[PDB]
Amino acid sequence: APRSVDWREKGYVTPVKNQGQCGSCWAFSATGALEGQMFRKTGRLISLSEQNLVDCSGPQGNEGCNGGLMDYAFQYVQDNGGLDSEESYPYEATEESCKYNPKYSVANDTGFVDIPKQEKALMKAVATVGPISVAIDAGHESFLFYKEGIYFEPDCSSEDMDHGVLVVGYGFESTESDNNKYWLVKNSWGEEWGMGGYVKMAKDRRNHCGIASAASYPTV
Amino acid sequence: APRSVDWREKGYVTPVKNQGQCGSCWAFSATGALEGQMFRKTGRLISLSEQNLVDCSGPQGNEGCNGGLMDYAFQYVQDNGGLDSEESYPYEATEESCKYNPKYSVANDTGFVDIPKQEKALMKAVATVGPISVAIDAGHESFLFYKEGIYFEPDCSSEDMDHGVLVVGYGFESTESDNNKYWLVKNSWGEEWGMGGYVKMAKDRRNHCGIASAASYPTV
Ligand SMILES: [Zn+2]
Ligand SMILES: [Zn+2]
Repeated sequence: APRSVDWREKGYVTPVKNQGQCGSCWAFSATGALEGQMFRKTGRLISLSEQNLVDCSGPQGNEGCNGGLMDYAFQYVQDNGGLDSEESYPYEATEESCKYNPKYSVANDTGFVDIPKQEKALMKAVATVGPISVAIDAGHESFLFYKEGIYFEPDCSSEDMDHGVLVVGYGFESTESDNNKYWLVKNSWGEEWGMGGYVKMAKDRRNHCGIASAASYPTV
Repeated sequence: APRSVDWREKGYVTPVKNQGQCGSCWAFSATGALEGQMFRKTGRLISLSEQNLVDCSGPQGNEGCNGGLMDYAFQYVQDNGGLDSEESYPYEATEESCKYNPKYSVANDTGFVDIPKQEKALMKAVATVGPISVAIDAGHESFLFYKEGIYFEPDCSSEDMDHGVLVVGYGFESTESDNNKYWLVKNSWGEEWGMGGYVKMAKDRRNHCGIASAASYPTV
């Protein structure tokens, strides 16, 4: 793969969103990956509905504001024959009755691919596919108050990662000699969190925060 | 006990602080309780050093930015014969070598009292003692993005509560007919979090978030 990738430069990535008081990060992660693949397919960047996922993907295994998996959301889009735009089906940060309307569907997928649990494999996927849905351990104040630089947390778990996010690239920091590699990660905690809503996560440091352990992307 | 208590009105409580990128909430919880008891004793409200706790209370069982217990901090203050002011020993949000200086000690304790694991018992303690150190489950985005009203999270755990905070009172909301009781809780996530750095937590709803399960106060 190349030494540094950033899909935001290529137009694959919508501005940062905010999940608010709802455990819906899986939905934001899934729409981010699907936004990337739809852009690759059509050349149109269109913001997708997390609320559509929160409301409607119960049958595939998701639980609205009480958690879910990106794969289950990709499975729902396949089963459902579509997904509504953010504009047509806006974000409410609470689970409600399904209101999917096929007239406003702007996205499709035919399934998903799970990536092998290795940072080498994640890197090849990020390089060649686009933004990748991943789950991380986000449960430390070091992450809550992250501002800049490469995030490294010596208590980070690589098991049962709670928080769905989006890898949009990777790179390295020139000015630091050791441990200088990072994943470029889009969060769903608003623009005011972290670096404009982004975090540089430690890369190739024993799968820090479990970042490569639950990585996947939708097929469109 | 009375129907509503708020120790902030009585002068027991310093302004809200920010723990930053460090798992030191136990230290903020402990200084808050000790600030309350010292004020009761002397009539002087003095901000106490969390950094002093982070740096120096290893021998009593604490682990700096990787966690700790309020009881271990109360034990350290007893063993150490004092605790420095915030001003003399400022907050750095990282563990460093102990720099305690007895010339700047402004607080003392002779131990601590653990409260029985019941909200009835917590209420009697808050009513008659002052601000009470407690641990809660803070590990949901519903808490991260809490803004106002009574916080209630149907997935909240009452086991292994991670996050040390300070109960400064309790009350009830008039305009709501059911589930209207709350604990008034000081956090250490800055003034910009929650309601000026405070949260109203559901009270008498089956020990929501484990709030009564690890409650204590220092004896001064
Ligand atoms: Zn999350
Ligand atoms: Zn905490």
